[PDB]
Amino acid sequence: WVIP
Amino acid sequence: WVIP
Amino acid sequence: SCIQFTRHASDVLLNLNRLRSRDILTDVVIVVSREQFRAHKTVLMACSGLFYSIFTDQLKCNLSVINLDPEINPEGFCILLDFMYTSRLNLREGNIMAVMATAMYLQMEHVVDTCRKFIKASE
Amino acid sequence: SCIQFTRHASDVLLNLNRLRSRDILTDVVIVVSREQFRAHKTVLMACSGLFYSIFTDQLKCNLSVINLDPEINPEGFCILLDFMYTSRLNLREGNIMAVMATAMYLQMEHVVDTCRKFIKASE
Ligand SMILES: N#Cc1cnn2c(Nc3ccc4c(c3)CC(=O)N4)cc(Cl)nc12
Ligand SMILES: N#Cc1cnn2c(Nc3ccc4c(c3)CC(=O)N4)cc(Cl)nc12
Ligand SMILES: [Cl-]
Ligand SMILES: [Cl-]
Repeated sequence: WVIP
Repeated sequence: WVIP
Repeated sequence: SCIQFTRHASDVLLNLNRLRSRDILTDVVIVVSREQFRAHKTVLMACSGLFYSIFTDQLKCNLSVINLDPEINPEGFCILLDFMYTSRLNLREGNIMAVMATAMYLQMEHVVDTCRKFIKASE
Repeated sequence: SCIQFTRHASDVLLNLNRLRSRDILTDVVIVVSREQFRAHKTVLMACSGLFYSIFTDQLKCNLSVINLDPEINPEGFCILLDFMYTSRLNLREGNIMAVMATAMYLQMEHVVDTCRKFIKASE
């Protein structure tokens, strides 16, 4: 999971 | 396009 | 000896979400209490262990309407349906419990994982 | 303020290809001379300007069989259909001309681009  |  | 186009899968998913927004080739309505959500069975199966089981069933595969358990929260479902079609999860303090419960019911293991990690960090 | 699962789009496409291999929820046969290819209309539209136009048409949207131009090569189509469902393009000296012609007909601009670049490098 990432900060887009 | 890339070499996978 | 294939070559691979990096952005292809993202581009496909973007167009599947455009089809959903325009209600093109949607073949099922998911009923969550008083709310209805139109979707493509193929995308639901591709994202959810629950829908994969439902739509591989020789009788349920032909249904145009699927009713979810009355304990399922419509907003939690809406957030997960948007995630299915975009890879983006609108996870907030106010919705995390509903999102995690919905993801457990829908069998969306990666979403459950992250909800668990975000909850563990706040305690 | 969304979070994003990096591998989600690739995972969706992998499951759409699994559905295709098992012939689950395929809703169209593409006829290319003597050969037939089963697919999902939603994936074809998401990858191809030609199928996007065909399946948004108020009459053609309901057809279960689509016949391509007799000049279209079945192997070239097969290679492009595999690309649609996997992001991988089996581009070879022996098939590049057929793949490029098929990609131009199907309006798959990124494939046409690369075929053009690979041909330019060999001349
Ligand atoms: N054919 C086919 C096909 C269509 N969909 N699909 C799967 N869909 C699925 C099943 C379980 C889970 C998820 C997705 C996300 C998750 O957390 N669990 C799996 C397989 Cl093995 N195959 C297929
Ligand atoms: N709704 C919808 C929807 C479904 N599919 N789709 C598009 N599919 C497409 C159209 C043109 C081209 C390609 C894909 C690859 C290419 O080279 N050209 C576009 C839009 Cl703007 N919208 C949609
Ligand atoms: Cl997931
Ligand atoms: Cl393309």
